Amino acid sequence: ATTPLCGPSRASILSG
Amino acid sequence: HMPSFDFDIPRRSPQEIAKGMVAIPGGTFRMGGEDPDAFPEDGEGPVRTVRLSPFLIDRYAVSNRQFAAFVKATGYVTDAERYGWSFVFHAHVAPGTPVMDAVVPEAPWWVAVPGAYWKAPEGPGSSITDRPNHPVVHVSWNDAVAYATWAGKRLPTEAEWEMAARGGLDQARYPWGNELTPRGRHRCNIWQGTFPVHDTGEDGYTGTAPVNAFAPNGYGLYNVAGNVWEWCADWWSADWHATESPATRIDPRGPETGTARVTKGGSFLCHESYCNRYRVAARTCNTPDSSAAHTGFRCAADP
Ligand SMILES: *C(O)c1ccccc1N
Ligand SMILES: [Ca+2]
Ligand SMILES: [Ca+2]
Ligand SMILES: [Cl-]
Ligand SMILES: [Cl-]
Ligand SMILES: [Cu+]
Repeated sequence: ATTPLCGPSRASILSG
Repeated sequence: HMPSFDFDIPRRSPQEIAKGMVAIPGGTFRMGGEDPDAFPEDGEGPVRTVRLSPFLIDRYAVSNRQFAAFVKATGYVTDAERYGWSFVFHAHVAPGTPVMDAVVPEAPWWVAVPGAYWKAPEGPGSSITDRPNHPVVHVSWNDAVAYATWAGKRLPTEAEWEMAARGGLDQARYPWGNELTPRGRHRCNIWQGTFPVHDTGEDGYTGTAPVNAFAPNGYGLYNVAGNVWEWCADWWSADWHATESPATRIDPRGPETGTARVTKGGSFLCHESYCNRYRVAARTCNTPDSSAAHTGFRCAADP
């Protein structure tokens, strides 16, 4: 639906 | 880039540095891709002719045994150890292993696992005793640069990586040619089956494979496609390389600033139905202190 993700980043899990 | 370490750089001879490396002569190649199915946000295009100075590049991704020797010699602490966790694929987390509730948006198959790091790649209770010659994983871009510097080397630029990975073929889809499994033989370690639900392991592996698995490409490099993503030196962008200039076409180094560094090659998780990113023109990125169970690196060196 959005661009497939192959590289999981530490920044990506920060949410509130 | 200007890193900082707490170990001195040891003296090494040119013959020591070059062991296990191949000398790529100076010349030109056509970098990039024009597959109509490429994701625009990846910036695989344009196809362009790039000239590179001669360089050396590792035949194999850096192995656990090699990384262990670096850590032995230096006391280096990896980013995953400082943070206390790293990303593990869901199917590889042993039941009962404590896990964080963290969610990678769009990618629920990634699990943040306290205590997962290069020597315990699935978290507490796992080890690398049976994987000495597998690629080291859970190494961030910082860790890779630290190892490379200690080894008397550096990371390849994206263009160096791609020239070497293409192995002397002009604009082929994969390192070895245009067919994924020529003659019915698997040539790389990627996913088979239904991602992310079930990996059939048809190619022999449902995790990393030894760094010398499968046949090499025409320049003698192993597992440039599949196995693990490989960190490159460049900052990521989707369009810096669309400009036509000496900076983007002669020994290109990528944009001078950015937020994520380039990764090349695909991994044991890539599949045509999801990312299709094991083609040699493919590219993505990750932030430089990030680490994951499917990401490692190989080194390059100036001659
Ligand atoms: C969404 O666009 C999506 C989701 C899964 C796989 C591919 C793509 N393009
Ligand atoms: Ca596989
Ligand atoms: Ca690879
Ligand atoms: Cl094919
Ligand atoms: Cl398949
Ligand atoms: Cu992928």
